[PDB]
Amino acid sequence: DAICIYLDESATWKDMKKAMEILYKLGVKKIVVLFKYDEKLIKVAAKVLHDLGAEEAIIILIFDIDDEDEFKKQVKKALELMKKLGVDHRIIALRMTDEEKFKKLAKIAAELGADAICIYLDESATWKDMKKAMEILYKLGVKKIVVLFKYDEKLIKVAAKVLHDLGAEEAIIILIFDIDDEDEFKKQVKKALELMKKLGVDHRIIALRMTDEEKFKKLAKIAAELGA
Repeated sequence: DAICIYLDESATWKDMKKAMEILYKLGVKKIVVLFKYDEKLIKVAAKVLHDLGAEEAIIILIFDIDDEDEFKKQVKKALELMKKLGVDHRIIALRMTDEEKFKKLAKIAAELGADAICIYLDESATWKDMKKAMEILYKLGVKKIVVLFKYDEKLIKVAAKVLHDLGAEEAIIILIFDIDDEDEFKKQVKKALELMKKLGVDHRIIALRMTDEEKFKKLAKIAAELGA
């Protein structure tokens, strides 16, 4: 499928731009980018994607706001900027935590015009939290459910079963991998893709942390040759 660039929070916008050109060069049509809401990062992603001309790209914005009106405030500002910039596919990522908190926040993002909603599970999340989050998004009637987590075989099988149970045909799984150990990275990515294809996950994205240009190019090559 596609490849998502995850910005290392120690990465800069020049790091981001270089990761995008590398994927373009490798022949990746769907270049997805993932970061915590950042006005400057949104503007750079939009210009680079326009320069490359891959209007089949996606910006995924991570929000982590306690406050409910600060959330609406920021999600509105984010979506309107992305609208100015002609970003056709904008997704708002929400971490799970409180069940009621998750529902009101997803509702707010859906109201403001978020194209899809993404479930971002942090390492404090269980598979039971994931299932509940997915059921809440389905109940709300959101079009495309997206789930984003660190590579985990249980979470993959659970996610695949819940989507099949809800009938969520448009849903997407995005997996984040550790990168320091390149051998393990190759093994885990290989395994992830095989297992997701056995379970009929049709829309799966491999996410790569952007660190060093030399490192990123290695990982992206590996992921592409394996089938991402």
